Amino acid sequence: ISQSETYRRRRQEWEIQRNNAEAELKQIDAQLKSLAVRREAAVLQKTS
Amino acid sequence: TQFGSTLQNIIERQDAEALNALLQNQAAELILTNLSIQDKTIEELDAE
Repeated sequence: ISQSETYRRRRQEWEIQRNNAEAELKQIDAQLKSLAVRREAAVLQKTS
Repeated sequence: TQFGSTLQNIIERQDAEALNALLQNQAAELILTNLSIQDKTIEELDAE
């Protein structure tokens, strides 16, 4: 039982860490989107 | 000769006025472009 729980606890740490990486993959994507908007504004500056 | 110098002044003024009209027209064009830029600027903040 202790060894089985030991494995469950180990897994929980991995779960948190994959979730950390998963969150980064959504924040970074949002960052790519705000960058894309910025680029478009920069294009309008070229236009002006 | 007085009609001459008078006509000359009229011409110079006619052209000066055409120039101010040109400049104000141009100013409007730049303002409109700048508004598009400010709109993108807000979208960027919304993306942030």
